[PDB]
Amino acid sequence: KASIKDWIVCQVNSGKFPGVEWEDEERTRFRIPVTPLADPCFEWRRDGELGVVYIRERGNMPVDASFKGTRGRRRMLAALRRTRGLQEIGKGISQDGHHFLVFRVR
Amino acid sequence: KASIKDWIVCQVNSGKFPGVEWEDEERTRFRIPVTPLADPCFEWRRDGELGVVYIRERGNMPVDASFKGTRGRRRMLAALRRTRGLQEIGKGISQDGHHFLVFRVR
DNA sequence: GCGTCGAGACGC
DNA sequence: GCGTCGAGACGC
DNA sequence: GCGTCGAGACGC
DNA sequence: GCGTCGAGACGC
Repeated sequence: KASIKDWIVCQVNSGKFPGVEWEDEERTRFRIPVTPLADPCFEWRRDGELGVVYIRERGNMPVDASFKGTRGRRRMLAALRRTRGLQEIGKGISQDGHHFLVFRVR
Repeated sequence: KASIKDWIVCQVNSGKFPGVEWEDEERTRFRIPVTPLADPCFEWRRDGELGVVYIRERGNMPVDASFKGTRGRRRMLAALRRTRGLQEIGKGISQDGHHFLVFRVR
């Protein structure tokens, strides 16, 4: 049971999820893709998978079909925001069309 | 009920509670007294009352004798740390001996 | 609300 | 001296 | 009127 | 700390 801060830092470091990435060499700012499910540029591995990994690794309930979209992602974002090691600092749209949130590691 | 950010800002503004005060004229940083109950400098009106006001005004559970110490303050501080409009940024001690936490209004 | 740490009163 | 057990503050 | 997001009170 | 469930605003 690692801290949320350490958990997310390892996920970003891993490079396992496209768009879940550092902005800087100093690794103080990271992006979390948040493209709506209804958007034509939603991509599962980018916008959906991390949320599922959060709920499988941290959640305390069975991971059923209701998590095939963004349910786990919503839960994960709430976890990141309420962590004192992190702080949402902005958001944007990439030139490839996808939506992201920006967090800073304190 | 007001948002928790609006709730605490109003409490600080009000000057009801000694030590529950702004650090700056710009009202971006406030202090919450957190002197421990068994510390020789503990003063109810400063270190205890606000926490009980939190429980009375925000909670739904009976306000019994269990809140005659720092239980309410504890629940309040947790709520303050978790709210997205606020960030705990420090801690201090004053010349009268009391301890405080510092929050920034974002 | 529990887990870790460990006050200080106690036994020898 | 140095063991016992485990206050009340605080991290989780 | 429902779906997504996610307030903040709660348990431990 | 960090899970639970799910306010009321808003997109659909």
